[PDB]
Amino acid sequence: SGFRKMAFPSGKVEGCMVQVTCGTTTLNGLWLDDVVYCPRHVICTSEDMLNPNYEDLLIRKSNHNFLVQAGNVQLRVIGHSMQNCVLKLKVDTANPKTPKYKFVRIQPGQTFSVLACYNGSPSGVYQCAMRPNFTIKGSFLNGSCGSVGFNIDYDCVSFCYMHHMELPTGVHAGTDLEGNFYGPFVDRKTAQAAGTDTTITVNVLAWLYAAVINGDRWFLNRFTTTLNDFNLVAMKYNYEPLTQDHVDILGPLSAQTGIAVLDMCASLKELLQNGMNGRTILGSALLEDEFTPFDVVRQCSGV
Amino acid sequence: SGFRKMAFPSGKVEGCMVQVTCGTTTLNGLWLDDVVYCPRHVICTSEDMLNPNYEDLLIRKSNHNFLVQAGNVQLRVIGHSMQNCVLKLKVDTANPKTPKYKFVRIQPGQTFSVLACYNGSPSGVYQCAMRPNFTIKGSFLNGSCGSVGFNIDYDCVSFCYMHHMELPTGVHAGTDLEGNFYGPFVDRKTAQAAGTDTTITVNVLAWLYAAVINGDRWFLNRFTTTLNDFNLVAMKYNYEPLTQDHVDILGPLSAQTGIAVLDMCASLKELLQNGMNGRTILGSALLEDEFTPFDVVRQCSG
Ligand SMILES: *[C@](O)(C(=O)NCc1ccccc1)[C@H](C[C@@H]1CCNC1=O)NC(=O)[C@H](CC1CC1)n1cccc(NC(=O)OC(C)(C)C)c1=O
Ligand SMILES: *[C@](O)(C(=O)NCc1ccccc1)[C@H](C[C@@H]1CCNC1=O)NC(=O)[C@H](CC1CC1)n1cccc(NC(=O)OC(C)(C)C)c1=O
Repeated sequence: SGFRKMAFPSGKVEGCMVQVTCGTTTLNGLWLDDVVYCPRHVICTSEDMLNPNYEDLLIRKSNHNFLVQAGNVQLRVIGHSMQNCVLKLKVDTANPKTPKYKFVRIQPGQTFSVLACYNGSPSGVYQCAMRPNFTIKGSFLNGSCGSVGFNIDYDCVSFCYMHHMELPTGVHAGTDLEGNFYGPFVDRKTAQAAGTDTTITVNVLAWLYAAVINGDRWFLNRFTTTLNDFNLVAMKYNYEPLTQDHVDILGPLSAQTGIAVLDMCASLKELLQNGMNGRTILGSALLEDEFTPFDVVRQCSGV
Repeated sequence: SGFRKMAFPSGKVEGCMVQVTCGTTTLNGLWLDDVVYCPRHVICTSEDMLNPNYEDLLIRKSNHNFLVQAGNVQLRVIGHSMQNCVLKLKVDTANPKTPKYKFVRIQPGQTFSVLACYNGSPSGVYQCAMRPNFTIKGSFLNGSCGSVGFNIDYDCVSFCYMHHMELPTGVHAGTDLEGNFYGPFVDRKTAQAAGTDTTITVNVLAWLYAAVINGDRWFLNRFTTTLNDFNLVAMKYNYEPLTQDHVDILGPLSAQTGIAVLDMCASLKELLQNGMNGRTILGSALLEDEFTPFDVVRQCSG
């Protein structure tokens, strides 16, 4: 038993991380087969960053201007191509530890593991939700750019995030592995801000389910609410509306505990309205919204 | 920017995980060079247990009774011994993926990463602290036994924990990799009680420095305290004593923030006496005690 924020084992991704230097700029790339993927802003000086003409900056770069290091081995670059905000560097050597992988775009409210790297060396691993405002609550310093976010399903790595930037309020923005930003963000040194965030109602209910499965159950009550009457209180507190698809997605946790979603909703309404009165749920004194229903099932059934 | 509960990358440990089976029981083993380490209770059934005589039960096992699988390769067991509560199984093959490593016994308040495994297959990585009562707050289901805790120093993996058992209210116990339990626990099927836990004071101060490094400053007051006057208040709220050694260990964070340790103690004293009054620190509504000073410096620096 017990319930913890849990990342995927990162070994399959660690074997792909490399360092990419272009003149003065060093950051991280992802080496899969004979291609290294990284943020295109590797070609910029801070001069270029106010309004960078990436197409014109890239014309002035040769294969030779890209230093790619995997451990203590130099990889020779034999081709460069740009796709949206990502640079693809073709190398002579294919990554022999390339795992089975796909590039996917995660939806808001879904979770992934971040492998934070510096100089192409993994430093740490932690779990993030793609927020409704298309930011993540991460931990990234200078050199973290080109760090990736992923899910593992069996032997297959689904790469969903490459790190690009920090925003006021200490949150982070990046692109999918095709180089499209999540949210309205741009890869240049302009003032940008995240929109107002919302709480991911479906994820809070999943976590309440997690609590109950682990025997932390003091917040359960005999009361029930309609979906409409629940959503009246949710909207006031800046929680996403709960849809019938959310109620259906919570079906496995509801069946496993025997607590109906609309019974659980009466707990959550009381917690929103009256707070926790000095008590904790799974060691937290506030409502956690960064576990998906699938994250709870995976951890409580142990795959 | 941002501050997260962070684990070490697990790759170097993933390549060491194997499945150990003795008839009916399967759990995880750690394969380093030509030795597999696993909990000794892999030799029991329900038949035994409640209070098994492990030395006795191990006599009546043979090398061949240990099925060791590394992915879908069978390892040949050519030797076996018990050391405290772990089995060391000698195998015909050295692990090609053995990282540079040590075995260390960690102290209460120290943190480590857990790679939770099922059938020799890693499932997840998370960060833990050795509580003052020598339990950990883990996430471990049936089959998790033999999962290990570790720190990574540069290239070198320090193994500090092997998972053995669950205790009341969802907490966990295990041994070091020499098979000595952390705490007054035994690998018996019998009821055992943890002992009352306390807050790791040096770790709360470390995390208040993390808060200041990351732009959370509201809880700083303009007071200082003596070590003694601080501990008078700490002990009243179930906090570990803060030693001069803890003050000295908070030095680097002190210098990096220009907030003296005893000034930060005066801020914590006020937080214990008056509460947080519904405000958060680094996204938490209570005081977090599972970041060491080392963890704060590591994450804020590289
Ligand atoms: C990323 O580019 C990176 O790591 N680059 C390599 C490098 C940088 C610095 C020194 C050595 C090597 C960084 C990652 C950032 C830095 C701190 N934590 C992070 O997540 N991203 C940027 O610096 C980014 C580049 C832009 C998108 C193309 N950038 C540029 C300018 C400003 C910001 N943000 C910013 O100033 O935000 C506030 C909160 C205002 C400080 C930015 O992210
Ligand atoms: C460990 O043995 C394991 O994972 N392998 C055994 C196994 C069981 C079922 C199927 C396949 C393999 C487990 C790990 C436990 C299970 C639940 N969570 C864990 O972390 N260890 C034990 O079951 C352990 C063995 C004892 C030390 C030698 N054990 C046995 C009996 C009771 C408990 N604890 C217990 O019941 O705790 C209370 C607080 C009473 C609920 C126990 O840990």
